[PDB]
Amino acid sequence: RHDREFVRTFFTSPTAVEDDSAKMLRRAAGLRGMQAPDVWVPDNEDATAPSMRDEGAENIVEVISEQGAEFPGEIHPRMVWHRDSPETRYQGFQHMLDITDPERGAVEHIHGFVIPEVGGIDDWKKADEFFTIVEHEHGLDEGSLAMSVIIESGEAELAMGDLRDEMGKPTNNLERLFLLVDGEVDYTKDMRAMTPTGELPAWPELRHNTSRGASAAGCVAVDGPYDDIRDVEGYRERMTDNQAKGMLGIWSLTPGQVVEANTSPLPPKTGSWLLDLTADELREELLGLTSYVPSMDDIVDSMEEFEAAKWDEATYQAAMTPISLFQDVYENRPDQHEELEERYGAGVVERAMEVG
Amino acid sequence: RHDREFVRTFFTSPTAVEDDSAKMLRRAAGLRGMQAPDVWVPDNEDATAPSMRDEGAENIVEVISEQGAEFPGEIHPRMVWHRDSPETRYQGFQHMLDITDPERGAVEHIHGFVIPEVGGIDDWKKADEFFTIVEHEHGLDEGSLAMSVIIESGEAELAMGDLRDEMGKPTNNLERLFLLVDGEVDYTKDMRAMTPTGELPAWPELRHNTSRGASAAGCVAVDGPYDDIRDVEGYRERMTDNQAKGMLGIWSLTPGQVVEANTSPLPPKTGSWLLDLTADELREELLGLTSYVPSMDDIVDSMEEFEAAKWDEATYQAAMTPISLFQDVYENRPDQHEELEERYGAGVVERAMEVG
Amino acid sequence: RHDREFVRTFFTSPTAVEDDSAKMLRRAAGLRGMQAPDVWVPDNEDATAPSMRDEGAENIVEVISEQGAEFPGEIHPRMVWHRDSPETRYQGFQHMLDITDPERGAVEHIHGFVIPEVGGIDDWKKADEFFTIVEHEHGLDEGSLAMSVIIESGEAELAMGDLRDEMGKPTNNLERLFLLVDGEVDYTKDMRAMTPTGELPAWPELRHNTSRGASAAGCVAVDGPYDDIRDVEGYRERMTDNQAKGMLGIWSLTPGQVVEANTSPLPPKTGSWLLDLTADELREELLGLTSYVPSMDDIVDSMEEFEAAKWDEATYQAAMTPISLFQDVYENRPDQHEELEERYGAGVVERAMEVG
Amino acid sequence: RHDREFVRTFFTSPTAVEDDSAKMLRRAAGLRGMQAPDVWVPDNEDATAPSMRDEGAENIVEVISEQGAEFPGEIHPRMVWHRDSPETRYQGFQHMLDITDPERGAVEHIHGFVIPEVGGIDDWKKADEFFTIVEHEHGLDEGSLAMSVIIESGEAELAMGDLRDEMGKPTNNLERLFLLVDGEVDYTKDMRAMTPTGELPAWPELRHNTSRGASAAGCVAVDGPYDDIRDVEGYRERMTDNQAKGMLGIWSLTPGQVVEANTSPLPPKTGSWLLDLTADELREELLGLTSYVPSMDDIVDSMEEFEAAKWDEATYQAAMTPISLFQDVYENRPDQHEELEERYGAGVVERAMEVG
Amino acid sequence: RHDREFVRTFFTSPTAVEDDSAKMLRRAAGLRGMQAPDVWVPDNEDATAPSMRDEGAENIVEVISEQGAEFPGEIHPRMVWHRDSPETRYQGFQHMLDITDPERGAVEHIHGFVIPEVGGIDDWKKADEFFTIVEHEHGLDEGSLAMSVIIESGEAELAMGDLRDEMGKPTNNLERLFLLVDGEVDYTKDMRAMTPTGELPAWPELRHNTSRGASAAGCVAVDGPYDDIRDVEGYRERMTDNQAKGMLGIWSLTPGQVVEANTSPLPPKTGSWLLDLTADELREELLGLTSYVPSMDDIVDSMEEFEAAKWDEATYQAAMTPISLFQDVYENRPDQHEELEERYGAGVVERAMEVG
Ligand SMILES: [Cl-]
Ligand SMILES: [Cl-]
Ligand SMILES: [Cl-]
Ligand SMILES: [Cl-]
Ligand SMILES: [Cl-]
Ligand SMILES: [Cl-]
Ligand SMILES: [Cl-]
Ligand SMILES: [Cl-]
Ligand SMILES: [Cl-]
Ligand SMILES: [Cl-]
Ligand SMILES: [Cl-]
Ligand SMILES: [Cl-]
Ligand SMILES: [Cl-]
Ligand SMILES: [Cl-]
Ligand SMILES: [Cl-]
Ligand SMILES: [Cl-]
Ligand SMILES: [K+]
Ligand SMILES: [K+]
Ligand SMILES: [K+]
Ligand SMILES: [K+]
Ligand SMILES: [K+]
Ligand SMILES: [K+]
Ligand SMILES: [K+]
Ligand SMILES: [K+]
Ligand SMILES: [K+]
Ligand SMILES: [K+]
Ligand SMILES: [K+]
Ligand SMILES: [K+]
Ligand SMILES: [K+]
Ligand SMILES: [K+]
Ligand SMILES: [K+]
Ligand code: NA
Ligand code: NA
Ligand code: NA
Ligand code: NA
Ligand code: NA
Ligand SMILES: [Pb+2]
Ligand SMILES: [Pb+2]
Ligand SMILES: [Pb+2]
Ligand SMILES: [Pb+2]
Ligand SMILES: [Pb+2]
Ligand SMILES: [Pb+2]
Ligand SMILES: [Pb+2]
Ligand SMILES: [Pb+2]
Ligand SMILES: [Pb+2]
Ligand SMILES: [Pb+2]
Ligand SMILES: [Pb+2]
Ligand SMILES: [Pb+2]
Ligand SMILES: [Pb+2]
Ligand SMILES: [Pb+2]
Ligand SMILES: [Pb+2]
Ligand SMILES: [Pb+2]
Ligand SMILES: [Pb+2]
Ligand SMILES: [Pb+2]
Ligand SMILES: [Pb+2]
Ligand SMILES: [Pb+2]
Repeated sequence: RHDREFVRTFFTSPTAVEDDSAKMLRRAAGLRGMQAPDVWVPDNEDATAPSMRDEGAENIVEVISEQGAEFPGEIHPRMVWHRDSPETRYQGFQHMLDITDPERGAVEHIHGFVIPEVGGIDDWKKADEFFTIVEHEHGLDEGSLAMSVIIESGEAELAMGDLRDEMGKPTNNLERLFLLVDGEVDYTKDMRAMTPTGELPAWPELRHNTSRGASAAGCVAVDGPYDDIRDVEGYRERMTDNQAKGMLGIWSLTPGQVVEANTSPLPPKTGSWLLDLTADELREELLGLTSYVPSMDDIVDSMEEFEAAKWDEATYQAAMTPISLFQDVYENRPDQHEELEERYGAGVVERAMEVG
Repeated sequence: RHDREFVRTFFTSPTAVEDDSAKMLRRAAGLRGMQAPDVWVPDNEDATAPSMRDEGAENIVEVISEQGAEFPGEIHPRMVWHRDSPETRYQGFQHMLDITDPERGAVEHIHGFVIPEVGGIDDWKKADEFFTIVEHEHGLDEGSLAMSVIIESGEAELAMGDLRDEMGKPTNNLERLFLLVDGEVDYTKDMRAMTPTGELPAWPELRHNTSRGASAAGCVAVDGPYDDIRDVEGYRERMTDNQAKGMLGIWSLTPGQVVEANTSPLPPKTGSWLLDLTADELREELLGLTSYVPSMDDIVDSMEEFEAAKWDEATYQAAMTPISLFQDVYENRPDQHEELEERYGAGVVERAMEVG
Repeated sequence: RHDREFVRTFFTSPTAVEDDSAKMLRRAAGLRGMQAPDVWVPDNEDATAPSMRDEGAENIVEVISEQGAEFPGEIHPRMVWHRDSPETRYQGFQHMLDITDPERGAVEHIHGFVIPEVGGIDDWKKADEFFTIVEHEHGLDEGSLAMSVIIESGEAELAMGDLRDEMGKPTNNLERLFLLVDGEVDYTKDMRAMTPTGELPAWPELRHNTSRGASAAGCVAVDGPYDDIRDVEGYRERMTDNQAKGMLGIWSLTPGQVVEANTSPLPPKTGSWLLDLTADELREELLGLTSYVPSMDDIVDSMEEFEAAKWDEATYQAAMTPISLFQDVYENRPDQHEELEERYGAGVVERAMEVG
Repeated sequence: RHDREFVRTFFTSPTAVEDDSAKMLRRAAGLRGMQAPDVWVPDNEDATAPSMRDEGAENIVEVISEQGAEFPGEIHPRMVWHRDSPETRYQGFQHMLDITDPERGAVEHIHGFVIPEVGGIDDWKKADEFFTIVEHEHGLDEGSLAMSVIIESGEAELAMGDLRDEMGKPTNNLERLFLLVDGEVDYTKDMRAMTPTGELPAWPELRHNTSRGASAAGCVAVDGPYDDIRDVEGYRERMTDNQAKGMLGIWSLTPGQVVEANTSPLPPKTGSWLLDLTADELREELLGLTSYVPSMDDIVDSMEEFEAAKWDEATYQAAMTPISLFQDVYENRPDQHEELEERYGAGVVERAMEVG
Repeated sequence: RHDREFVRTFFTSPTAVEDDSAKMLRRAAGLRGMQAPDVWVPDNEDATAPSMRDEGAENIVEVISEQGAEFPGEIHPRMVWHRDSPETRYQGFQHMLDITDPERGAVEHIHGFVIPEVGGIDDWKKADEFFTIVEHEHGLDEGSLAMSVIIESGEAELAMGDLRDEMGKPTNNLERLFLLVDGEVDYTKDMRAMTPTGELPAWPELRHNTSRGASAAGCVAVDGPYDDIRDVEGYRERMTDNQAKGMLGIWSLTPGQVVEANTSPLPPKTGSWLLDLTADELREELLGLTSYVPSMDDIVDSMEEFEAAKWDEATYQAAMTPISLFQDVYENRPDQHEELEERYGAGVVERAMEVG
């Protein structure tokens, strides 16, 4: 259905940083060769602060208009969307309409849009309908804008199961679907999962399911952000694990990740047989080798700080899980207040209840 | 939809032990603090012998009437049910009707009921309809009794996929759904699985799927019984694995498990950094460290014993898998009788065929 | 629904080898005891060269007519089929019709047929309808031919979810379904997966899902080919892993595998407790212990060879994945041609583009 | 699926009249020959006053036990049921359970039960489940009690469309379905229809749809009560119209209707060619020829009377339609009170508002 | 989807009359102008005796090869098919395959095929799959053969409701659907309807429903055979009634009907205002004005005759309805044998029971 049968790299850039707010886009747009992504995603949702998103959409039109023709990969900006926020949906749609105004010269270099936070199949149809309306409002060919989604809810994971048959209904244009991209960060929160370090679970079933959804429906599966940018070995191992599920693309957050991800699924240059101090302040190998499990006090410290500063929003949300749980317990189990105060001291308890 | 946004512990108690048959309930009802469950489940199904289940339902009304007001958690007794037994369904429904007679004073302290052995979504609706009828027979608010299910069949696992949309149909009241609880013990038998030791498979996909079903439908996911009560470390590791799937509650079988499970998902009191004889008859550390793989002779010994005594019923059923398989082979492969007798000796063979 | 409640072994034989083309069948038909499969599958699809498949179907009728009565297991030949090839479907159906001509004496010893490469549930119905027509064309009892399928697509994996309810519709006879068999080889290609060595991924979710589909629908789950015939230990470990998912049967490719698979799910003869040079050119233990990761040059060498000879077809297809990917990249990323030539040298590049 | 391929007559009898309350049943049970129905329906729902329905169910067991063996047609008593009343459902189920106690000797002469007021297909399943439970509670063969439904809601009319496929699901026993019977009286009220005289609309589409539902699903279609017992010509014309839709059975309310309905679909005794005072107080031919359109005053008179006496309940409900409408208008259109009082006088208005 | 946006006339011809069996086809093929149909249907099903249908399919290839190029309308032969006969389905498919052999020169003048007696939507898919296989077996363009169906069952009428969404599924090619044609003759029997004269009911709902199905799915609605060929006025009135439902085409059985039907939906040549012996043996105006209602004796006479001669088969089937009903009554109501013998005399009764 789409020109790229495989996509190796899916690279996001912030659209407006709060200087030239568009600086990140103009540089990403100059990337070439192995450093340039099969798919580049100017990112008007999680990569860009919310107060900056209207300037972000302006910057997307400015840059793609100016540099879009020369970009060697395909361009699919990510808009705002949420299955549970009609205001967010309408926002994304308004931005899409602006960005594709043919008089501004960007649309002709835009292959499609990425829609995050989608829900059940009826939510996907609402995004599709916006695509169709944008196309008709600006005289584009029907179906010419590809839609890609980020799978970051239980709901969306289940929705991939019924796609082949829903896609063929005549009341939608969902043949425009292109990529199915996992969003482990938000999926973790939607699932209310938690780990001692805050590292993301690996969610091998999700990735299996997205790979399968993609092959059943004629889409392309892509894995989510691997945000420990220094862990080049870990990134490679994830990509290899993914390739064994038939998920041959991955999200990249830097141009070095892009190079690594562009190279990983290609056959090696030479064969190999497998069988059954030292520097100085380069002992930051130990930062690589360590991880920290925070206490209640730490998490509450951190949150209090982040709330006053209002750790990015996703870190804050991840912490909110165990804290929301602590607070549900405290509200509903008066019989446990004594063991809890004794467990954490009352300083912390009452502070944990103020957080959120 | 329900008051408890999180549930950490789901603790079952037998309802009639064959002295005061209700003794286990009266003590469980006195538990407080960290030893008391978020959800307490007086258990009229697998925890209670079948000849005792009618006295069990009487005991549930006596105890909850007498001690129910003071119980710090929520009370959700488990009734009998089976997707393939209309008599069992009707039994559970009769017990539910008795237990909730408002003149007996228990119902006002009962938040809902737990229904085991459910099947496809149409079986869930049959349980729901019984709830609705009980509510109307006794003037309770419609939807005031929460329903929780145990997922212990392939059928039920698949049914979670279609819940969001089935729940909204006007011919049911399935918005009453609260917990989705895995039942690994019976699920193992429904799946006809088997292990060399008889240890339960870990069934990570089931737990993933139940976690996902819960987040898609507004329910709460809970894992099943960890019956090796001495293996406190194993219990903790399972809980941690679960938390990484977004399954933050677990079944508890003793008040010590309850303490462990009540504490596990709470943040630690202090931080930690991670990196890449001796006693005497306390060498029962070796019982902890060992496991035994039985032979055909052992299993048939055991079964013959258990059948004469008629190892609990679930152990017997687990054994029945390889034995049923041995017997299917023997009935259908006369060409294999010689290698089989030679394999086990004829003593055993003919005994294996009498078992069942 | 079917006579065999359990099936341990599913053993395929080529139907026409290009001497007596039927030689493999006549020998397989003589197997007895532990060396003989619960289910024997004369294989007219992947085990038999395509130019030989019409003689294959003749050989199936000759041998089963001659030796079929004495065969101790059940006989279910595999026909050609493909969800995306109407010509292949019609071929399989024509062969089935010939094979079951009651005047040729084979049908009375044939329990059913195996259908590979099935897709969504509507494709399964197309196979079912062919069964029904064959039955009526030859006066067989309706439903007397069992249908077994090979699950080797994402589509088919998803289709198992809706089977219980689709099976009961009156417009089909899908109660004839017997085995659900995983086909990891082709499933790997349908999923576009790849591994460094070319070893098959383990696909634990697929096997979980097929086991679950089987228990939900009254079918029997069977795992796919373990083609490293020398790795007897690996075969045993896979069977044990499978048994823990409730997949108690497995495909066997030699009579020794048949013995191993016939023995594996039976209880051991004696108990066991578990706890927490040397020869000469027998150093082929090292062939067992090694594996090779090929380079681009190797893969392209190999393919060029195989294409000229036109490594079996499935190996060729597995290689086609990374090469198809390399070629999609080359066609769409002119900006990457320099780093690619430098990576592999231009000899290889232009050769990689000729392959396919 | 059922013994009677055609059913001509469906004759209801009250079960307890408030003397021998069972008198009507004992006589109906003696009917023979053309005066006896293909299907006799001891009627514990609309034919029997609600305060009498528990004695009604007792009378059904007494009479059928005593006279049931000799009855020449099939016996299918009608139980209470309502799609919107869980208490009514449970009542019907309790009565069914009592009536079929095999120790009372009625069940062996009962072919099935008639369930009125059914809704969407999920409500039909709730009735089916009660049947299945009754069968298992009393050791009857599964599926031996036929279920017949009365179609008297929009919901039920739509439900016939999806029956063939819902009937085959393994979670129900709806193959027990036998008759689909129109209930024009209640259907009229469910549809909120009204006529100037109070005569029932003819509802030709309903009858078409029920006929079609019956042929699509292997059931038998039957039309509803023709309560103008003296209008023998009208009854014949309705039966002829019905026969032209493939609805070959009809409800009968007297033994004379039974004779007429038993005779109508049989071929005439001789052929016929078609082409393009007088007595005295026998001028009650004029009662036959007239009908009366009541005024608001009449209807309110009547209702006030009926409410004080608390015209049967169905007449009262039919009147409630225009009156409910008048009252919705009065509550919501204060701007219309003057034209309304002038239209009816205020005597009536304020009385019309007290009615209901 | 298809070239003809409207179809006025759908004219059937027998394919082999038992002289030149193909005589009827060769003449129909010469029709031109107003006497020639928009759609001509060489009819290998009900118009042709069953013993003649294999020569019929040969004749279709001979004539269309010889005269097909010059035919001014579109050619869509009707094949045999039945929802409940796998042998009939396979027959139709075999004939379709022969007829479209491109080496015989007919296919290039064949626009599609007409499939009668279709059932639920899954039966329509079975016909579609045969089309797809025929296309691929002979190198035709996929979808180039239009499929038209005859709606002559309750099942098929209900199936039109779900067509838009089923048509878009990727496992079928049902976008090939062209005409939806009512078959009142067989639909009458499927519905088990009956009239005093044997005239067909008008079935206005069916026609409404088929018209609606056609507009919902992008198909064209056509009414069924009006077999009283002399009643030119009646034919016109039916066509006008149809046009008011949006069913603008009708079946034609003679070239005069073709002229009438070709002219009816065209605007009149001049305007008109509407407002609120005589010959000799031309008194066959009375045959036009009369109709005969047969007795039991007549019908049984007739059937006995027709059975010995074995009134066409459809007349015989129509009679079978009341007779099947009489026989169900006689088998099940021994209490009615006396009134029945008295009603018809025993001569007739026992004869009525031998018929069938
Ligand atoms: Cl919303
Ligand atoms: Cl959603
Ligand atoms: Cl993919
Ligand atoms: Cl059941
Ligand atoms: Cl079930
Ligand atoms: Cl949860
Ligand atoms: Cl295809
Ligand atoms: Cl498919
Ligand atoms: Cl899944
Ligand atoms: Cl299985
Ligand atoms: Cl209700
Ligand atoms: Cl309803
Ligand atoms: Cl009928
Ligand atoms: Cl059939
Ligand atoms: Cl059908
Ligand atoms: Cl039309
Ligand atoms: K579409
Ligand atoms: K569309
Ligand atoms: K994939
Ligand atoms: K609901
Ligand atoms: K409800
Ligand atoms: K969860
Ligand atoms: K079926
Ligand atoms: K069938
Ligand atoms: K299984
Ligand atoms: K059923
Ligand atoms: K059933
Ligand atoms: K209405
Ligand atoms: K009918
Ligand atoms: K299609
Ligand atoms: K298609
Ligand atoms: Na490019
Ligand atoms: Na509490
Ligand atoms: Na055997
Ligand atoms: Na009888
Ligand atoms: Na033409
Ligand atoms: Pb939501
Ligand atoms: Pb997001
Ligand atoms: Pb695929
Ligand atoms: Pb602090
Ligand atoms: Pb079951
Ligand atoms: Pb259980
Ligand atoms: Pb969610
Ligand atoms: Pb022993
Ligand atoms: Pb496909
Ligand atoms: Pb294959
Ligand atoms: Pb099961
Ligand atoms: Pb080379
Ligand atoms: Pb309602
Ligand atoms: Pb009613
Ligand atoms: Pb039918
Ligand atoms: Pb008055
Ligand atoms: Pb049928
Ligand atoms: Pb026909
Ligand atoms: Pb339309
Ligand atoms: Pb005669």
